[PDB]
Amino acid sequence: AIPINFTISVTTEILPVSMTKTSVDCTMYICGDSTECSNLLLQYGSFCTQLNRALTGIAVEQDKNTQEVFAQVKQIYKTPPIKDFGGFNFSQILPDPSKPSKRSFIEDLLFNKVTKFNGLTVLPPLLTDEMIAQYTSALLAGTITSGWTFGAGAALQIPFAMQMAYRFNGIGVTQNVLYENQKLIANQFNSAIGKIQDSLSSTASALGKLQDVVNQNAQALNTLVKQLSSNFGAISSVLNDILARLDPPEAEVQIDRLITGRLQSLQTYVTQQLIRAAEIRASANLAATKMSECVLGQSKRVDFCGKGYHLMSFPQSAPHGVVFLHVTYVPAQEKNFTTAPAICHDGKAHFPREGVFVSNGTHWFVTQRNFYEPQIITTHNTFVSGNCDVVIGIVNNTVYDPLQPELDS
Amino acid sequence: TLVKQLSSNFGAISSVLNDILARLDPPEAEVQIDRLITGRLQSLQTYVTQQLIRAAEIRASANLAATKMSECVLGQSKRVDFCGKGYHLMSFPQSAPHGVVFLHVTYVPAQEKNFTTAPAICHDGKAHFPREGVFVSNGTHWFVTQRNFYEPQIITTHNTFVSGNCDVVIGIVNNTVYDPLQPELDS
Amino acid sequence: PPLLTDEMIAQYTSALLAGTITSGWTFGAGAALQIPFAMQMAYRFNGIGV
Amino acid sequence: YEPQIITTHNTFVSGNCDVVIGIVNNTVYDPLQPELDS
Amino acid sequence: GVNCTEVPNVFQTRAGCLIGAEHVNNSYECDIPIGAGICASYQTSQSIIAYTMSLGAENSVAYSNNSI
Ligand SMILES: *[C@@H]1O[C@H](CO)[C@@H](O[C@@H]2O[C@H](CO)[C@@H](O)[C@H](O)[C@H]2NC(C)=O)[C@H](O)[C@H]1NC(C)=O
Ligand SMILES: *[C@@H]1O[C@H](CO)[C@@H](O[C@@H]2O[C@H](CO)[C@@H](O)[C@H](O)[C@H]2NC(C)=O)[C@H](O)[C@H]1NC(C)=O
Ligand SMILES: *[C@@H]1O[C@H](CO)[C@@H](O[C@@H]2O[C@H](CO)[C@@H](O)[C@H](O)[C@H]2NC(C)=O)[C@H](O)[C@H]1NC(C)=O
Ligand SMILES: *[C@@H]1O[C@H](CO)[C@@H](O[C@@H]2O[C@H](CO)[C@@H](O)[C@H](O)[C@H]2NC(C)=O)[C@H](O)[C@H]1NC(C)=O
Ligand SMILES: *[C@@H]1O[C@H](CO)[C@@H](O[C@@H]2O[C@H](CO)[C@@H](O)[C@H](O)[C@H]2NC(C)=O)[C@H](O)[C@H]1NC(C)=O
Ligand SMILES: *[C@@H]1O[C@H](CO)[C@@H](O[C@@H]2O[C@H](CO)[C@@H](O)[C@H](O)[C@H]2NC(C)=O)[C@H](O)[C@H]1NC(C)=O
Ligand SMILES: *[C@@H]1O[C@H](CO)[C@@H](O[C@@H]2O[C@H](CO)[C@@H](O)[C@H](O)[C@H]2NC(C)=O)[C@H](O)[C@H]1NC(C)=O
Ligand SMILES: *[C@@H]1O[C@H](CO)[C@@H](O[C@@H]2O[C@H](CO)[C@@H](O)[C@H](O)[C@H]2NC(C)=O)[C@H](O)[C@H]1NC(C)=O
Ligand SMILES: *[C@@H]1O[C@H](CO)[C@@H](O[C@@H]2O[C@H](CO)[C@@H](O)[C@H](O)[C@H]2NC(C)=O)[C@H](O)[C@H]1NC(C)=O
Ligand SMILES: *[C@@H]1O[C@H](CO)[C@@H](O)[C@H](O)[C@H]1NC(C)=O
Ligand SMILES: *[C@@H]1O[C@H](CO)[C@@H](O)[C@H](O)[C@H]1NC(C)=O
Ligand SMILES: *[C@@H]1O[C@H](CO)[C@@H](O)[C@H](O)[C@H]1NC(C)=O
Ligand SMILES: *[C@@H]1O[C@H](CO)[C@@H](O)[C@H](O)[C@H]1NC(C)=O
Repeated sequence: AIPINFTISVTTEILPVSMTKTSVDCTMYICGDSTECSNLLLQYGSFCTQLNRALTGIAVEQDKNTQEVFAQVKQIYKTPPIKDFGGFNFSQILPDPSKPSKRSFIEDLLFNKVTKFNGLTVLPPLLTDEMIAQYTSALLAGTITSGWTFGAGAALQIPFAMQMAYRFNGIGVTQNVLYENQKLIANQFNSAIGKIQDSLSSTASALGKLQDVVNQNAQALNTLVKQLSSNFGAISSVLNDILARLDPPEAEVQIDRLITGRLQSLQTYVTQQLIRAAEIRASANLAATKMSECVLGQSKRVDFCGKGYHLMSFPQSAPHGVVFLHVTYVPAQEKNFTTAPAICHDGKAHFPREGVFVSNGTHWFVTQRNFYEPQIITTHNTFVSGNCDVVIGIVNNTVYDPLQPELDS
Repeated sequence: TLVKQLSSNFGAISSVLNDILARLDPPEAEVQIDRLITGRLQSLQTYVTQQLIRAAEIRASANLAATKMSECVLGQSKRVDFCGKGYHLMSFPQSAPHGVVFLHVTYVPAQEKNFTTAPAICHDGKAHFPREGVFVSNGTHWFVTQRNFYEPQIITTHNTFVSGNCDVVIGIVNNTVYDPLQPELDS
Repeated sequence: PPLLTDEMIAQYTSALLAGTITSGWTFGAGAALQIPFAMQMAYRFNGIGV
Repeated sequence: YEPQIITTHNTFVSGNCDVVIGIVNNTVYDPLQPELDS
Repeated sequence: GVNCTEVPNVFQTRAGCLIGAEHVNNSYECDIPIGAGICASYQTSQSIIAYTMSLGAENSVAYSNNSI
């Protein structure tokens, strides 16, 4: 079986890359400006100092993640202002200046789809999502203009049609197929990108994978805050009343269980919050690998990078995450043929060198693998070894010589 | 930090167990040493858990190191930007205390001169394509070269193939293609 | 109890095996496109330099 | 292991002989020439 | 995002107000992470200057349907 006809296909892909960098403090959470409590805690061990340690560790880890995944470029390339990319039309994913910040249409959709008293603050990230967008625009202009050469170093421009010819050549579909079908492939590309647009705008919230990081973290914070309302066995929950009601020599007692309960709650919180990030950065490392292998090059590794055979990938940002577009080659309309391993001619077998030997019923032909393109059998594309007896299973045919009739001139 | 935790009372009378032994042996010794034990037990447990997480981290890095060894060393990879930066030639390992140190030997092209390209060279109505590499021009003499290092050669049937029409394809140029069999057939 | 049931998992392993016996790798990219086993093994050998 | 004769259909030509290290002579075969009998 | 007029040179950031840096109007491939784009350095008479970061050099490549 072999395919007559094929479709370019465009798939989306989502990934978490980081999460909001909270930071909740010791003395405020536990008791918050009640120096009686402070004097009671100072002689507990060095617990909460090193809690603060761990948590700020998570916080710096987040921006380490974002810089490993996005700063995989070294400069800022930008696209030339004459959009003559040979039929292919990326105008939906490149920037548009009159959008307020330098987002892009699909970026802006992704942004519009997804949506204090207790010492617990939220630091701001170290890259501004504007800068993130500027990186991704740089990556787009890079992998578009310069081919994929800039994987190595100084970018080396090369026209887009040539580049996609090389992309095809990297999955065993000889160059010509592109040039002969350029217009068709271009229209396919365009309608696919447009379908992505209209899907995402009218999709369900199927950016859900980024939703889960934020929902989990925020519900954990709700539990931590709410925990402050439990008596924990003391006279009353509110510390400003326990202090202001009982005598000191009595106070120490009722404050004791309150301190131990709130500490144990804080430790449970930080213990879970460590594992949150310890898996987020696994995802982040996966995103860095996908970015470099897919965007700055081509991946011969079947189904690492969106399915079908692989051609090109484009990145886009998202709030605390990244979103790839994968552009792949897939065969759709197949058809029957009957084959055999080798062609015995004049007492010597022949095997083909790249493509399969294929028949339409009467004659025989040589074709490449993944897109039907019949040809005659000539000494050029085949090669010989030995008789035609050992090779199990065989069918007879005539091998034409591209030299004899020209020689017979 | 763990050891320092032994110098703290956790809300008892002292930071040593022997003194509480000396002062008060009957039940109040229980209602005090209770706190020493509880606190010290936490400190140990909360050492163990974060040590366990750090262990997860080091195992992740160890498995990355294993894959990197058995791809960069024992073979030649084509995952791009895995073994270093640039096209990958080779690697050698070295061993540092508690870790490993890879020397990646990579091949990177630096000087760049530009030319003019073209998809195909129609002739007699048929269109040649290169077997590998692009066509290229210094202005007059079209040469065909591999994509990654400038060394030109003369265009030939033997390093091209055919598609017998030059109209559907967009952006062709015209030029003679050389043929080695004709001059050797002149004899 | 688990969601997929070990009988169902056996059906997936049977299918994912039948595919690779009959049609080579192709059924990971689209629809299966048949080649006879011997030829498929020949093309694997070609894929590793022999 | 699979010995073959050395001809134009399995070797290409790059440049001069006297710059590569440790080259040797041997007679390249040109299977056009036996057919170059006319 | 709160006001440092409430503090008991001077600047303002999306993360707070840092006290001491001369705020400048050129951007460098910058060292120290402060916040939300602001990032400091010791340079030149000499002091600490806190300033907007810049993601890198700009090299807009020339491109043309028949170059290489
Ligand atoms: C590339 O695709 C975009 C996608 O819309 C095309 O944009 C339209 O361009 C026309 C100009 O002829 C405008 O009047 C429309 O408002 C644009 N949008 C739509 C939805 O039609 C664009 O024409 C295509 N080609 C180029 C060269 O940009
Ligand atoms: C191969 O497939 C492509 C699309 O999958 C076909 O393109 C369209 O085919 C229909 C059917 O005749 C035409 O009406 C359309 O005009 C074609 N599209 C364009 C943009 O022209 C293509 O015809 C198929 N070719 C073969 C030989 O099957
Ligand atoms: C199978 O392929 C052969 C090869 O092209 C086709 O045979 C051609 O048939 C037409 C008339 O039907 C002749 O004018 C051509 O000269 C034939 N070609 C050759 C090379 O002899 C054949 O039609 C195809 N289909 C079938 C069912 O056999
Ligand atoms: C596939 O197996 C069939 C078996 O039916 C082979 O058919 C040949 O012809 C008849 C079938 O009635 C048998 O007596 C022969 O022994 C079969 N030959 C062989 C080699 O099996 C068919 O040839 C086989 N396919 C290939 C490619 O060998
Ligand atoms: C390679 O790219 C450079 C950069 O655009 C081109 O440089 C200019 O080319 C024009 C036309 O010959 C000259 O008049 C200028 O003096 C060049 N600029 C410099 C700084 O030297 C160059 O032309 C391109 N190569 C070709 C063959 O066109
Ligand atoms: C590549 O881009 C250039 C840039 O405009 C195109 O140049 C035009 O080419 C046509 C036909 O070759 C001429 O009639 C025009 O006069 C050219 N433009 C100018 C300003 O002189 C060129 O056509 C493009 N290549 C292709 C294949 O379309
Ligand atoms: C390239 O060289 C060929 C070789 O003569 C010529 O092709 C002519 O192209 C024009 C363009 O329509 C045709 O009208 C002629 O019939 C073609 N043949 C001849 C003999 O003139 C022409 O010199 C060049 N072609 C182009 C498109 O530049
Ligand atoms: C391969 O190694 C051998 C062993 O050293 C080299 O043999 C020497 O070759 C030089 C040629 O300039 C002679 O003068 C020496 O006498 C040789 N050594 C001995 C022990 O006789 C050989 O040269 C090397 N290969 C090449 C191409 O130089
Ligand atoms: C390879 O063969 C060539 C020619 O067949 C040898 O070239 C000889 O070079 C010497 C100079 O030292 C001349 O005196 C000879 O006349 C040349 N020809 C022959 C046939 O000897 C060359 O020496 C050979 N290389 C080796 C390593 O033997
Ligand atoms: C295949 O062709 C050879 C060439 O003469 C012939 O001897 C042999 O009988 C043919 N095979 C069959 C099955 O007829
Ligand atoms: C192109 O290169 C050839 C060398 O084969 C040379 O002789 C010719 O003058 C060159 N043309 C230009 C315009 O540099
Ligand atoms: C706080 O700073 C913002 C930003 O400069 C400003 O708009 C606002 O007026 C300030 N608030 C006060 C009370 O000065
Ligand atoms: C701010 O930028 C303007 C731009 O002209 C410059 O004149 C001014 O000196 C800059 N401010 C400082 C403190 O350098």
